[PDB]
Amino acid sequence: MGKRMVVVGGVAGGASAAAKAKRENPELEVVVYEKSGWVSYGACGLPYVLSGEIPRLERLVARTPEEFRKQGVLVHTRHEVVDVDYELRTLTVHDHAEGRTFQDRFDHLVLATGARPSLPPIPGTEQEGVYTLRTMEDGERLLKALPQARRAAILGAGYIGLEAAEAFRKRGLQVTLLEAKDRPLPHWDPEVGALLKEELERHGVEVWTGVKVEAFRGMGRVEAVETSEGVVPADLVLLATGIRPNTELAQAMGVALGPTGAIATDERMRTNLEGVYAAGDVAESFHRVLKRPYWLPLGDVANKHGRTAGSVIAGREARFLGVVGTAIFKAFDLAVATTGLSLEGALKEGFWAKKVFIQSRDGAHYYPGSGPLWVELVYEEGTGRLLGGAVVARGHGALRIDVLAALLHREGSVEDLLALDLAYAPPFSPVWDPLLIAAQQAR
Amino acid sequence: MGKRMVVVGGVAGGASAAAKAKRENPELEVVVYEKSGWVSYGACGLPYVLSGEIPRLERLVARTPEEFRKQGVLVHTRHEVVDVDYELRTLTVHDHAEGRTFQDRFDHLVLATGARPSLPPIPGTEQEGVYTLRTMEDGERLLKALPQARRAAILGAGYIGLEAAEAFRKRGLQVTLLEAKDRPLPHWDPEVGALLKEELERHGVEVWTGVKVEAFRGMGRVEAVETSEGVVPADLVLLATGIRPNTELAQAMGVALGPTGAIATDERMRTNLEGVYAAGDVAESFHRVLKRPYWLPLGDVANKHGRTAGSVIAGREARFLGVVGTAIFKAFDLAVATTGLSLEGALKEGFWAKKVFIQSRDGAHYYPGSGPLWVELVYEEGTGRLLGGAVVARGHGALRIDVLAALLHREGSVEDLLALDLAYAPPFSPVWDPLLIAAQQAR
Ligand SMILES: Cc1cc2nc3c(=O)[nH]c(=O)nc-3n(C[C@H](O)[C@H](O)[C@H](O)COP(=O)(O)OP(=O)(O)OC[C@H]3O[C@@H](n4cnc5c(N)ncnc54)[C@H](O)[C@@H]3O)c2cc1C
Ligand SMILES: Cc1cc2nc3c(=O)[nH]c(=O)nc-3n(C[C@H](O)[C@H](O)[C@H](O)COP(=O)(O)OP(=O)(O)OC[C@H]3O[C@@H](n4cnc5c(N)ncnc54)[C@H](O)[C@@H]3O)c2cc1C
Ligand SMILES: *SCCNC(=O)CCNC(=O)[C@H](O)C(C)(C)COP(=O)(O)OP(=O)(O)OC[C@H]1O[C@@H](n2cnc3c(N)ncnc32)[C@H](O)[C@@H]1OP(=O)(O)O
Ligand SMILES: *SCCNC(=O)CCNC(=O)[C@H](O)C(C)(C)COP(=O)(O)OP(=O)(O)OC[C@H]1O[C@@H](n2cnc3c(N)ncnc32)[C@H](O)[C@@H]1OP(=O)(O)O
Ligand SMILES: CC1=CC(=O)c2ccccc2C1=O
Ligand SMILES: CC1=CC(=O)c2ccccc2C1=O
Repeated sequence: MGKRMVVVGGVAGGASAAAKAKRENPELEVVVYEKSGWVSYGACGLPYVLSGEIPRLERLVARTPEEFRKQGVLVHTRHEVVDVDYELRTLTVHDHAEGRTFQDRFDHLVLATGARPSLPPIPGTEQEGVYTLRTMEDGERLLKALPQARRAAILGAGYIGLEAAEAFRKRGLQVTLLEAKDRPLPHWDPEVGALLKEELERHGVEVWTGVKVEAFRGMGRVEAVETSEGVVPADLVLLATGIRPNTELAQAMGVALGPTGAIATDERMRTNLEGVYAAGDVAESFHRVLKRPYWLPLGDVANKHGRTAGSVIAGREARFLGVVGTAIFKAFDLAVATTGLSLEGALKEGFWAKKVFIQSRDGAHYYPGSGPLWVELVYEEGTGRLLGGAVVARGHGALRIDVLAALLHREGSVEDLLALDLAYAPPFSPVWDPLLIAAQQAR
Repeated sequence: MGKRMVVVGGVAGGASAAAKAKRENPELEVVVYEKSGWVSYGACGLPYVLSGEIPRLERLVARTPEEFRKQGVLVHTRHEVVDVDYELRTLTVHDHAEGRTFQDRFDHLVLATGARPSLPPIPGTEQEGVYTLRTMEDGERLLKALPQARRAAILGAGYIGLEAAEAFRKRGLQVTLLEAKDRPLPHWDPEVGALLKEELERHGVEVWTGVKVEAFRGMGRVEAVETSEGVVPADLVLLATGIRPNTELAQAMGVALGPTGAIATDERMRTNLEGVYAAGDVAESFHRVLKRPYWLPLGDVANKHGRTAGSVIAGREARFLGVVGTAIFKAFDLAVATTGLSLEGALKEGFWAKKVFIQSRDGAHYYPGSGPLWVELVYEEGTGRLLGGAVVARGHGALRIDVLAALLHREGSVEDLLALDLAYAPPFSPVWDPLLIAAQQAR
């Protein structure tokens, strides 16, 4: 028809959804209500702004509320949707401006409220040089504190967090990372974690492994971090201890949560309620190797979510077919790419799973400047089915991970990876592509 | 058993076979006869040595006749097998050393004699500044001529040749490329070729298109290149006008040629004669999009051919499943990768084929130093079947082509491409990988 789409949250799933919806069916009244007062910005670039590589923080926005308006889309920042009157039956949508508070109705609802820092229960968190990195505001805050170094503490060695320490080190602070688990990037096989310790340490970052963080010392300021392994002086600390999906609002209106705790969806991004979709980080995506719902709070998947809901509302045929887990991030001079399951995890799932980890180059043995390039392959013993792999490079690609993800997608195997006709030339690959050498091929 | 394997030609198909067979069954008597007096070197790197980027020419050999010996493998360079007494009945092998000339017998024969420059019929080629780039010796020659610039002409705008122009400009000569067809890289869709003219011109290479070269002017030296479009002063000229497989020896012995002119082989690399195999550039490979024999004189495929013959001979189970056409090469600040069919050629084959050519980036809009990145997609109208694609980057990878190859392998479609879970992060890719945007996705 010519109905009214309301998008709650407009960072990435939300923005995505609204832009595509309005493009595909211009007859729709498309409204976005955004709590944070910036909308359509890539958080994924925050470390690069902090580090100073990117001059001003506004350089992260993809579309401004102006451009949106100029394109049929009305966005309202610093608007919080407080209640939804659902089913029940759409009055729905009470929300709060600056000054006021009011009512709206919808015919289509997109929930794209995202996710918020999960905080470990530590005394002192509440204080003053303790920071989080997740929004534009966090950006501003952190960015103010940064000149005037002097010494930083990052709890958690996940992708953000490792990303963080680069940023920090580039700003001159002395940084020290505290992770609770035994390696950096604990969510993945230890080889990789190893490589990253080395590179962290190579660059001046101190890395405490297996640390229980007891509390943050300060009189409302902060200066310490007392830990089981001693006491780290620090005058800024960052919590990079994971996220959790913002589902409070969804549960108000009785939208069903899946096993992971994010909003349960179908291939159309629909929730359990007629006319209500979910998209981005408050959403479950379906994992194709695991063959079940799974949480994958990445930027690319938020965009896919959004675009499918939009498309579907706009009355196009569109379906989101699931994810396989592929991720990549940059810590210093390493580029770390994983996908699927790790061997650790392929085993939790009960496969009879072996891993292989090799180290090759990113160019012919003889070619100037050719780096190192490792690739892992996690596979099912009997069949040979791929289930996971990583590749790490210096390279602004490799990225070669994309192939694995490809093979993962349909249920490919090590035999298949072996058959592939890859690209060879002295600047970019040895004669046998790392992926190929890793295939069966060397133990 | 413990028979005798004779490898004619030991550049890459051959070397690969010898090393693999002797590793896999050390019982074998493995002998490699090689005409050129260098063996196991990478021709692929020659531009890099010509350019000065790589110091000495010997930096390109992968294994020395010494390391081979030390490993059970006896190589004899400067030895040319002049006849084979086959079937007939293996006396077989007459060949020529320094001084002498003798007999040998075989149980296993690998033909890996490769390819030679295909020479166009122009008067004055026979002369003195006219050079070819294929073997190490060509290396040496060219390497000698090169200081003492002054002005070069290259005939042909293929990969080598384009690669050659980079090389020559790097050594300071003024270079001017002559192609007969209308674009550089004429063997692909015109968008790519366009991209390359701009980049070669941007770097001081003059590119003549649609040129008929009439003769090379000189009194045994060379100084000109008379062409339809006028007269190019040149004191070194390079013929980069393609190659043709070295099959003379094989025909002698009554090995069947395929429709391409290369030696016809099966999935085990066996020729039509019992006990005789072929590897590398003298070999047809099976094109999996075209479903027929095809000729793909690349080095990564020679190694595949080589390893397969060797493994089969040594008595392991091995099969060569085919290629899909994947190629990559570097020309200045561009890295150009292709695969499958071009639209031009997908149409020659009679598919109802469309193309799509998009320009994206190699990293988020906002990320420092993010380059451009183009990608094309040649697909069948109905089905959505991928048939070909290209990608061009500055990047040391993207290399992203590897994905299309992957999809090309089983008969993957644009729908499949679209489902793929690719890696995102700001330094390496926009939030939609270029592959994905290109998928259906923008016209
Ligand atoms: C430092 C950092 C680095 C990252 N790097 C990468 C990377 O390299 N690669 C990658 O793929 N991903 C990366 N990500 C992840 C990425 O931020 C997310 O997965 C993505 O932005 C998804 O957005 P979304 O629209 O679901 O919601 P979110 O981005 O979580 O935002 C939703 C917004 O909606 C608002 N909202 C919440 N509740 C309400 C309510 N009740 N009413 C109205 N509005 C509300 C919130 O205030 C919030 O700011 C990174 C993230 C961070 C923080
Ligand atoms: C300048 C240049 C750049 C290149 N760049 C790339 C690239 O970027 N990527 C890529 O994949 N490929 C590239 N290649 C391709 C590559 O060189 C070949 O496809 C590869 O080396 C295959 O070798 P082969 O073993 O089949 O035989 P070849 O390498 O052609 O050599 C066979 C050798 O055996 C000898 N021989 C011939 N006849 C007889 C006989 N009757 N008796 C005894 N011995 C004999 C010959 O003298 C010859 O030197 C490039 C090639 C060149 C020349
Ligand atoms: S145009 C360029 C192509 N032609 C070239 O000349 C380039 C080099 N090619 C050659 O001349 C032949 O490939 C040679 C080197 C003569 C034959 O070499 P091998 O068959 O001996 O190959 P390798 O020794 O390189 O590898 C054989 C085994 O080594 C394993 N392997 C290689 N590299 C690694 C790394 N980085 N990590 C772990 N393992 C590695 C291969 O897996 C292979 O294993 P097998 O299963 O034992 O064959
Ligand atoms: S953590 C980072 C993820 N979140 C971000 O904020 C990153 C940016 N994302 C957004 O906020 C949303 O994606 C926005 C920008 C709000 C929604 O954007 P649109 O949905 O309008 O996206 P685009 O205009 O970028 O693309 C839409 C159509 O444009 C085509 N297209 C994109 N890029 C190219 C290039 N380089 N060449 C040709 N075409 C291109 C897409 O194909 C798309 O096609 P349709 O089929 O028309 O939708
Ligand atoms: C390990 C290794 C072995 C090679 O033979 C080789 C040949 C050509 C390019 C690169 C390589 C390489 O990295
Ligand atoms: C064209 C284009 C559009 C985006 O919305 C975008 C968003 C985040 C990173 C990169 C890009 C990009 O290159």
